[PDB]
Amino acid sequence: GSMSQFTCEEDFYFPWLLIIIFGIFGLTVMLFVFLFSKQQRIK
Amino acid sequence: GSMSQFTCEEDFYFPWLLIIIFGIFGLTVMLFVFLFSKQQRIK
Repeated sequence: GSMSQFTCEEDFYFPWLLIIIFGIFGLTVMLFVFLFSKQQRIK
Repeated sequence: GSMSQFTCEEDFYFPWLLIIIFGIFGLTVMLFVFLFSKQQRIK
């Protein structure tokens, strides 16, 4: 019987999906807020 | 008659990834703007 196996070398770390979302959410928000701070001025 | 069907097994390109990011980016932005429209009323 043939069995499938993952690449240990890769050393996958889960949850992976949570990282993908958390990563984009952080950059998106951090960028949105930061970019907005520069867009807002007194003059 | 009939035509042969082929496909990429190795799947070099990373289209799935583009979907994950595009998906979050859309919801994040769409939500940010929408939420802002209701969070900020106009005179």
